[PDB]
Amino acid sequence: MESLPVIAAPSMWTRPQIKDFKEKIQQDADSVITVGRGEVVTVRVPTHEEGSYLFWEFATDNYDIGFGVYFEWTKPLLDEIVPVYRRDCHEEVYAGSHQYPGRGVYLLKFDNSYSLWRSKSVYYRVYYTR
Amino acid sequence: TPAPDAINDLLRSVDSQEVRDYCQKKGWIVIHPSNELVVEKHI
Repeated sequence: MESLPVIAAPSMWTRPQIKDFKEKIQQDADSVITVGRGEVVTVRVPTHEEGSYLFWEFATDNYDIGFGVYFEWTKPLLDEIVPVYRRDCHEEVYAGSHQYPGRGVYLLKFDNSYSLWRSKSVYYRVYYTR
Repeated sequence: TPAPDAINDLLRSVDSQEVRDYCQKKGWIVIHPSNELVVEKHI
């Protein structure tokens, strides 16, 4: 019978070496995003055919930023995986992971909506397991 | 090749660039090239 996938809780943690993370990430331009004032940026990460999990890392230079994760089922249904909340990722590297509920696309949302006066620089990286 | 949930427990507990690189070498984790990801902007 059809059933609705049970969606695993995501994991979130931090690690201290932010300077080294950004230096590593800086080595590729496409891994550095500018989020203007009042702007929200969405990074789409499709589930890989051979993948079990998505792992993410992110950090910012001088200010906090909103971070949330959503899963888009391939109008289309959208599930809230990590509720959007401001993180101090200028202080530490924020990392997390989530198990694939099925086939689809993750949306990593970097939400600057609340900032009237500040652009943000976002350094990020994503991997998958099998 | 360990289970995905094992990789997860390791990275959650001991995370470092060194541990990441090791996991990457073993092919336990595979990097998504960032140039292949669709990035959207909205106000």
